Amino acid sequence: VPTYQYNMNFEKLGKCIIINNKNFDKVTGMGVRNGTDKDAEALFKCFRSLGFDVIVYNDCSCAKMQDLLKKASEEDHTNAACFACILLSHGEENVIYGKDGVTPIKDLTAHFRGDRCKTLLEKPKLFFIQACRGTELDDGIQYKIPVEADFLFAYSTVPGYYSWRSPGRGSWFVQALCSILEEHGKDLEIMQILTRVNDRVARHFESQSDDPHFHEKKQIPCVVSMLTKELYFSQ
Amino acid sequence: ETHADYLLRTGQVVDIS
Repeated sequence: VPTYQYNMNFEKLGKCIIINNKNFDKVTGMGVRNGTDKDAEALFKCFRSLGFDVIVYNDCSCAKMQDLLKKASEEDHTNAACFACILLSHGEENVIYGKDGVTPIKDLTAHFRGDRCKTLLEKPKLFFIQACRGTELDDGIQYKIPVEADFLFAYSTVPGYYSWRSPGRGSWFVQALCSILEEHGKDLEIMQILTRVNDRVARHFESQSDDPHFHEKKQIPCVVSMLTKELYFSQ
Repeated sequence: ETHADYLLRTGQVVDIS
């Protein structure tokens, strides 16, 4: 009263995992996510600027993704300030597509509970998810600590909705997120950043297909926070 | 079954703008 920031005084800001799924198996019938490569390239340079050690894995299967995050939580994070994961794929509420079929997000993040990844205790664990969480469209108008503590989920959309994307400019959430980080990534606290992000995708974007049933639609991101302190990317 | 759903469930719908 006051109270404040997460300790950022470490050799490393932290590791960042970017899973970019563009092509899926015929079995699933899901379409190619053209423009996601443009999203991933943008995310790559931004999180690098912040100070993350970015790594991009392409078209992963459910096992790959599961195993990929499992090992991450097994690495030693003592010299890291935080951890970040960016998921780029098709998805359905509570789920993200892999090249295979489908995987519950809960299991991806689960590996970081405070009792399953001790080098990350009392440290922020960030997950940015760019995926659908349903198919609806927004049509328009006018001491001891909780193993579940210190997580942050920045979903590109609200539960049950579709997540928009430009084949040329990339997905809406990503495009907007990278713009705010580029201008304030090292100036505002996470919630301020993710808030300005919500404002852009909400005001500065509006769909536009020839088919009428998807015209002039809108989208609003969903930020889910279990963070216990303010987070800045600049000691 | 509606084609307008085919695209969405297969995530083919895009912003074309």
